[PDB]
Amino acid sequence: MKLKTTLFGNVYQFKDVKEVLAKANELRSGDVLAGVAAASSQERVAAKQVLSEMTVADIRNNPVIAYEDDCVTRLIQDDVNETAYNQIKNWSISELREYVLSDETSVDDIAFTRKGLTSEVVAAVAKICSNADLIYGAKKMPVIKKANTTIGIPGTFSARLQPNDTRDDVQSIAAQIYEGLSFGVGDAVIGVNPVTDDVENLSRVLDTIYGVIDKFNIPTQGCVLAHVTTQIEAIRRGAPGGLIFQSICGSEKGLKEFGVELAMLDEARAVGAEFNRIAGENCLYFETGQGSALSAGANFGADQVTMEARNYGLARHYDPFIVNTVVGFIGPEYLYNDRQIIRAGLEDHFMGKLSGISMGCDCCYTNHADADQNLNENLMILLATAGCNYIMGMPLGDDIMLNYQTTAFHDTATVRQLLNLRPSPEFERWLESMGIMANGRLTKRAGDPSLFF
Amino acid sequence: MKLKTTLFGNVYQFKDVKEVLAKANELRSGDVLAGVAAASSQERVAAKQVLSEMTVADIRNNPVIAYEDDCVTRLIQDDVNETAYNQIKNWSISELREYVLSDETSVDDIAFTRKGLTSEVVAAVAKICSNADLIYGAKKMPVIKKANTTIGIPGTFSARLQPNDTRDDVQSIAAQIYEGLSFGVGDAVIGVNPVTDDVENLSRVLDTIYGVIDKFNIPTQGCVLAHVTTQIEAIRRGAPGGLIFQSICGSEKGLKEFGVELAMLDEARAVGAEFNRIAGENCLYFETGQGSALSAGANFGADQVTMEARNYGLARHYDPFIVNTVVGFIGPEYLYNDRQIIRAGLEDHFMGKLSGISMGCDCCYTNHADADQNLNENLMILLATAGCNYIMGMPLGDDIMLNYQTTAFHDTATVRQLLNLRPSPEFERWLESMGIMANGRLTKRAGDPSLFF
Amino acid sequence: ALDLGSAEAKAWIGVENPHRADVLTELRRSTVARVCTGRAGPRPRTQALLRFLADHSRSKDTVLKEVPEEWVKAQGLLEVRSEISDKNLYLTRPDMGRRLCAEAVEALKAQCVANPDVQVVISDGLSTDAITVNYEEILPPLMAGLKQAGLKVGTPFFVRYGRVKIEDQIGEILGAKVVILLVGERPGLGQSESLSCYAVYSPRMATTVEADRTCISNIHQGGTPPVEAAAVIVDLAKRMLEQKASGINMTR
Amino acid sequence: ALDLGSAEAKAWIGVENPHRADVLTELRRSTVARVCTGRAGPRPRTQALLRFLADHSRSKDTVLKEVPEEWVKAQGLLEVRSEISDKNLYLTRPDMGRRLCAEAVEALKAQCVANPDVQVVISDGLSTDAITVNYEEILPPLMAGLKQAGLKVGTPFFVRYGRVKIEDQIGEILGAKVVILLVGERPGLGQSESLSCYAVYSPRMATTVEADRTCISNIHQGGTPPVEAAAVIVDLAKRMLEQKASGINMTR
Ligand code: B12
Ligand code: B12
Ligand code: NA
Repeated sequence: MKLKTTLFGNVYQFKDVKEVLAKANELRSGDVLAGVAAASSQERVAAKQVLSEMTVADIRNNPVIAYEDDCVTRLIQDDVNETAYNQIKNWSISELREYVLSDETSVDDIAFTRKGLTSEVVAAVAKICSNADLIYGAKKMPVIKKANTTIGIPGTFSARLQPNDTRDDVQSIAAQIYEGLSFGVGDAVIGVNPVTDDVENLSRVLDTIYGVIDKFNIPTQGCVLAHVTTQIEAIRRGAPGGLIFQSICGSEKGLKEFGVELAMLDEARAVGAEFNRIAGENCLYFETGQGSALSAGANFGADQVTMEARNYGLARHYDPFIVNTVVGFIGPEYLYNDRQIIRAGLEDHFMGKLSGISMGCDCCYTNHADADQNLNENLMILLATAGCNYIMGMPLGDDIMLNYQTTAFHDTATVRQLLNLRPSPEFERWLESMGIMANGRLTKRAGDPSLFF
Repeated sequence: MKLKTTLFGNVYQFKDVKEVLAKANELRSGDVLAGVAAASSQERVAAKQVLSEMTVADIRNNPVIAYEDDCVTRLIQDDVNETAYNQIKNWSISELREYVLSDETSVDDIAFTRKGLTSEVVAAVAKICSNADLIYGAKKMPVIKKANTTIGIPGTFSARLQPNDTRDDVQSIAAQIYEGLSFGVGDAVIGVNPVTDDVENLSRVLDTIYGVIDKFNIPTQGCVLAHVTTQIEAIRRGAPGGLIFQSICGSEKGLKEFGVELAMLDEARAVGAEFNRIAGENCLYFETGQGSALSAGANFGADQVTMEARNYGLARHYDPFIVNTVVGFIGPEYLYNDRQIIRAGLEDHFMGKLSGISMGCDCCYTNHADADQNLNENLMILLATAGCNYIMGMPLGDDIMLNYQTTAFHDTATVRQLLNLRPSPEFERWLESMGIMANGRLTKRAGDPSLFF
Repeated sequence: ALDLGSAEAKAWIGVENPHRADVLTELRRSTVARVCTGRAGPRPRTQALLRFLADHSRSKDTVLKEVPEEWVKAQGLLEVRSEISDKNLYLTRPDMGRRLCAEAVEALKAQCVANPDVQVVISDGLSTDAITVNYEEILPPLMAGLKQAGLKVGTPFFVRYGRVKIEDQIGEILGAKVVILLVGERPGLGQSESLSCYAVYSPRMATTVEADRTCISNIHQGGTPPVEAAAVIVDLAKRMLEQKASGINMTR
Repeated sequence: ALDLGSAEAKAWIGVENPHRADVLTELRRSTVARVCTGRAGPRPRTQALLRFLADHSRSKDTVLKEVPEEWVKAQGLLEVRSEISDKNLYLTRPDMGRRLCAEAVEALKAQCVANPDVQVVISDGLSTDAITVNYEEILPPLMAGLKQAGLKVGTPFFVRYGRVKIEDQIGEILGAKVVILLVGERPGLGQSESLSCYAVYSPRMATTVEADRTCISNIHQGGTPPVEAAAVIVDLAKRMLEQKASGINMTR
């Protein structure tokens, strides 16, 4: 391979694949913080060009943490379809980009091709895509999964109901649920992050969620987003199982930061198959986001976009119902402003869809990042056109408890009616039964949680 | 009226309607430069509050330049339907915002309500709209016009072919035309900014454009975007008339700066009806943009968003085929970065549609501004979902002559196929005849300008 | 006229033709999440957007604001620094917020008791209000809780510009068996008082991971009350020293 | 092995299965617009995107490139300065760019001739490369043809950080009957060396609008060549003085 190009008379030399991958990224504050970013715009473009000339073989055979040192690398490498790989191994990344974007490349073509990819190759393609490339490329790569709802059918748009409370107060949790359903939010999942990682508390939160589900016969899922260890215990001791959640990271060291073994995720799949109230075949739920491996000291000199791609390579192994990035969840240290948070969201979603997982996005920001609610609304709509599987819903997007701002209940209804998208067909049926939705639109008596009373 | 509110215990007092209008804007470079911007985030929200409590009569009876001194003000005030105005004059701007956004408000409801507005009231509504408010608000106010193509039908999306050259070389202009048509660009207009402002040069460029139109029987319009005086001369002395163009400004001082009288615009309409090769009833074409009034000394202490709305009040009088803002045409002095340029474009489009003109947008930036091509691609897609009537098309968006970057031919085809939008129905039929389009989609043979040879 | 910061503005119900407006009032009362504000189309109502925007202008102020060195001296605290000089650098460099500065190691060795059983560290973190509002209410009953009935208590000190991983360096230098850090988590939209406790048994800079910590979060007046949070941290420290177990390594 | 700045990359044709590939080559030869690069689906091809990105990195650098003043001193030119000090403050304050600073009035009154028929002003404007490439080829043969059969030519000088409305103040201070200003316009993507000439008859800061100026734009090797563009300004300077009419007031 060439680690070298000349641009405007000047030779641009790079040390390894890892450096080429890092410096080809669009400018973000985390890559500068990691020490891995390009020195200038010219070196950024030079890295992009060097990357685009490298083959699928070049980047498959150079993962950012080595096979023998890292269980996530082993996971990703072992999962490769080798005859799919052998077809594409001598493609340049430039050729792989144009293949993905081509109107003559079908969903069924990409279905087989993506099996010959690793996460680092997925990242490499994202690095040489413009914003419209990411959006159009993701749109022509639908990923469809089923729990009690079907998610990710083209022409549909789903939403997590996120009814969080500072005390896990069950009236406050219920009030936000009734509010969310009145806007048509919750077909992805009704999912609480709990204050206490504790079996009695988890069961109470789940009893509250499924109280509303059972009363009104809602086709959907419950989740409580504690550590996967305590979820499993709660469900084993007889709390209602819907989706089982874990935050994941793209290295073994990163998983150790989170207290996660691979065997816990095998166990969650096994517990789900025994216990969980799920009609379809997908019951797992992961969350991701750029900067988490950096924060862990677990990026090993790799940029945050390549590390985030390795999340999706990890996630794909377990065939989850839903994955989302939480795009600006941490703060300005890893993604500083609107421009960087938008770019990351489009990257993350594209890479998720290319890896073949059911990719949504928490379009979000923090109050110490240079960002406001207009950014959430820019990003949610751009991602919706990209066929993003789902966003979050909270009352005006205010988390009283996780201390950040996501998208409103309003915003899901807005996206759906702007873009002529429906909910999950099962959940849409339910919304029509309740008189909340007609022909994809909120009816007159929608947006009112008094309706359930 | 109240020119005063208290926020968090603190009294915020404003001097007049003009100050309230200025300071309620989202932060931008030009408002700071005009000296009219809010001192803090808290004062911005205070100004938004005061504005929202102000009534339609409050803002209508306070135009930013007075009736007696300014012919644009007079034109906007004289055009008011006084029965439509009397219905709404006691509405607060808050109630007008909610009325525009309401699903119970139809396109025919707004058709009458908008006739009771002035431009300053249009501006006032936009100032208290979030980014998704501007997009959803604009989308439910379609404006449809017809030349030889119909523009602005929901589910359609048009494009100006902008085949500009440094020498007005007719080979270089033609090459760019054949290129744009092969991507399905040019249903809005084929429109050249010339280098030389003289009659035989205008006639030669028009002969070049219409040479292609006549050879292939393209349903579309030609335009040469010189001063309206020289266009009229060219057409009178026998050059093919399509659309007639003028850059406009929102004050009499600003029009004087551009060297335009109102009577030239009346003459253009009269020359169009006599001469122009147009099947429909609309044949005028205006361009606008934030900062032009500031630049001229012609804003009179008003902010650029209010002054830009006054453009749309002026344009509305003349019932043009198309208007577009040229959103980041000037530079970082008036709109600094990605965030500001996106916000401007969304404001400008919403205000255009609310004023009831056939509003598109040149999604664009300059090289001395903090922006890139990913900005163009963000904005063009957001506006497309807002039902933006048209964008520009150039080869990769590189203007070799106006020294800025607009949207590519690629981008219109991307937007159409991303969002399942069609061309203008007449132009689409022609594209299907040429074997360039099937089912809204570029064929295999498309994107190839040698198809015409 | 209306102040957007007022309790009347916070209580406002915006749903325009309610099915049951008595339920609507019971639902608004039961949560501090921004429910029952209604809609214009699928968009938020104007007052709901205005009060959102007002709360954001003030939330933006709470992140960058700093407690005076005078207040820390008036608490009777040692003030000590991380490697970060100022608030601008703190936001972009978490790596330097996880390290004590050169004078910081020496001040701690000089002026802190050696080998505590429990070590209580305080940082402003990402919210000054989180420690400023809560301090006098949490710190006395915590300090009493640990020594008075119990064991050897290290001397309390304040870290300016601290991140959570800095308590691994603190526990090594002081030789501490348990390090309790009370720190300001990032400010919410309508809220900046939120304090968390990060506690780790016997930390080691190039060994301990984040899962080795126990978090108790959302300590404030609208959460777990700062008084009874002090009791639950003392009890956690008692259990920690008993089973010598870190975070996920703890039982039950 | 390919440089994206090279002539091979500029001329690259990317259309995959062309109808007529000989026509494509003549189309690419016809224009410096980026035609004939083809597509991947409806998106740009990779090389075309890469060359776009390469050219934009160079284009950003050209806007904040500045002339050496020892280049200006060794042109034989008076360097004079507007109100602006920074390149960063020039890019953000147009109002200070279109008036002179306090010593700039003083240097021009003491060192430049009073009441010329034609007065030539040079500014860097928004592109240094526009005046630095084209200077030796514009300025001598222009300042020939003004003195060479005309009348009283004023002494030429360089304004730093100028906008074009500064020539109103210059025309008033020197009493100048025609002021012509050669200035760098904003840099494009592929090219930085485009020069404009803005020209008033007898300008007045409280009177002359923008439409009173004659513009001639796109002066470089790829536009109107700077040799023969100097001839067309000398001709324009004659026509201006004869009919006493500035820009839009000029006949025909
Ligand atoms: C931002 C955040 C994160 C970020 C971390 C920020 C970063 N890497 O810089 C990410 C996204 C990585 C994260 C991940 C997780 N987090 Co978290 N996190 C938060 C949040 C919103 C802010 C905390 C904060 O501001 N810290 C203070 C700042 C000043 O310190 P800092 O040095 O900048 O950040 C450190 C801490 O935030 C710490 N941290 C973050 N989360 C958690 C969770 C646990 C259990 C521990 C011990 C430490 C920890 O990691 C950073 C050190 O590098 C809180 C919610 C809240 N309202 O506080 C939850 C919260 C603390 N996290 C929670 C959980 C459960 C998790 C996960 C275990 C999710 C899961 N179920 O798998 C993972 C794994 C954490 C780990 N072991 O590393 C729970 C903790 C419950 C408990 N009492 O045990 C909380 C309270 C939210 C909730 N669901 O209720 N989280
Ligand atoms: C930016 C720009 C504008 C801006 C204004 C400038 C600004 N505020 O920065 C806006 C958007 C207002 C604008 C408007 C128009 N412009 Co203009 N503009 C440009 C552009 C792209 C940049 C010029 C530049 O960089 N100047 C150098 C900088 C450093 O000077 P500045 O102080 O920042 O800007 C001053 C000048 O640009 C001047 N100016 C701008 N446009 C025009 C046009 C004419 C005829 C004159 C005399 C002066 C003038 O106004 C500013 C003083 O405040 C050029 C394209 C190019 N190739 O350069 C066209 C260009 C100069 N404009 C053009 C035209 C025709 C127009 C319009 C008359 C459109 C129309 N047909 O109605 C209007 C009205 C202008 C007027 N008479 O006041 C033509 C001029 C043709 C000619 N040789 O006469 C050009 C050459 C582009 C083209 N189509 O070929 N434009
Ligand atoms: Na009303």
